[PDB]
Amino acid sequence: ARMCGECEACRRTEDCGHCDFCRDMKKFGGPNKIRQKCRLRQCQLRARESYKY
DNA sequence: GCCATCGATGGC
DNA sequence: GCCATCGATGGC
Ligand SMILES: [Zn+2]
Ligand SMILES: [Zn+2]
Repeated sequence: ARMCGECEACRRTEDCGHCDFCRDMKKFGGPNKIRQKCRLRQCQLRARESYKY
């Protein structure tokens, strides 16, 4: 739905740990208030423009 | 029950 | 219409 399953972003399995969305994750100490995927993982086709890197 | 991440929403 | 959230839910 928000994933083509085919782009670089979709195939990627590892969070960058450095974008705002990563910083937000509990995985990375963040408060978990934004709740979105790594920016490098936002599908290049289907994502909200303003989620992309 | 938790996690990953989506759609929704209120403020701007 | 957009952002910064926040409620919701599929998949585990
Ligand atoms: Zn990231
Ligand atoms: Zn994709």
